Amino acid sequence: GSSGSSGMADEKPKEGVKTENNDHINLKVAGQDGSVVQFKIKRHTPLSKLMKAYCERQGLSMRQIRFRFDGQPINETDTPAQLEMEDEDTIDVFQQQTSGPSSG
Repeated sequence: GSSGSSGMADEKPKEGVKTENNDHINLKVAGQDGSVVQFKIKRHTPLSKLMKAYCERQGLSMRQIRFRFDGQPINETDTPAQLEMEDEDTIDVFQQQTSGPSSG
């Protein structure tokens, strides 16, 4: 009967925990037309977590967006230590404007 519907009522409702220690690196992600998002992770940790968080924050999808480092395609699997990610670095990302029909 030409029926249909949609929900997807999930804005990535979750939190995280870290430790107090200057043994981590922060990277400035650029995407918005005037907004930078920082991220504190370990040198032996897969960006996977970092990226994922970058999405939930803006409520976007990993696919919709893309990450990069020094003009190169990075994979969540890869680590910040492999690319020699120094302290106070900057990540490359493209934030596209795609409004959604459903709300959180």
